Amino acid sequence: NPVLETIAVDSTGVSVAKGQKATFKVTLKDQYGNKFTGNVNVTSDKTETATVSVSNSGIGQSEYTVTVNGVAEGSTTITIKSGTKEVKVPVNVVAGGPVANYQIKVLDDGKIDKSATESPANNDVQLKVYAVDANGNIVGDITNDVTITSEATDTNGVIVNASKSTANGDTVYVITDNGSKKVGKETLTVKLGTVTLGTVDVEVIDTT
Ligand SMILES: [Ca+2]
Ligand SMILES: [Ca+2]
Ligand SMILES: [Ca+2]
Repeated sequence: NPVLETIAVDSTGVSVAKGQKATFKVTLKDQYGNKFTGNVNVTSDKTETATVSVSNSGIGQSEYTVTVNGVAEGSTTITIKSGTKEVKVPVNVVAGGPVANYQIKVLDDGKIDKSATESPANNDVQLKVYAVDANGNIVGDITNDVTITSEATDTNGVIVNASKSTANGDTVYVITDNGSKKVGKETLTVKLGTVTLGTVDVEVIDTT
């Protein structure tokens, strides 16, 4: 019978400037490598350095997003625990250097399900764009500063809307279906004014 075996994580360590936040994903797995539903606790072992929170208040799922807030320069660890299992994830909070490059981050699964009845509902993609210094530290969230667009004229039957959603000083770019007739990839272009920063492909699926 399946038991929790691994608290899988998509980060080997968080690197963030003071005053910035960064995210990573947890996936609970059984001994066979399949998803396992269980609850999780997240704790910072030095809250004066960094604080931490977890999506869905850490209940009822096999996948969670952990958010780390850089409070003051220093190093610490995030401990993620479920039952007898734990993972300690390194955290480094730095002053932060000048911007070296950008990361286009997909917060969800990167998919929009144009089915009328999927459960759980899966009707968007959520994007952030980060500024990153030469050492790989997140030094800014520039999601509000960028413009994200798809092709002006549809050429593949996949049609999406992209809209900035801003509250309490935090911006997410939210992608939704806009009358897609087909499934497939749609290329989004990310620009800072007239400068192209990169592209990201979102996917429309249909699980009906
Ligand atoms: Ca999605
Ligand atoms: Ca749907
Ligand atoms: Ca299209």
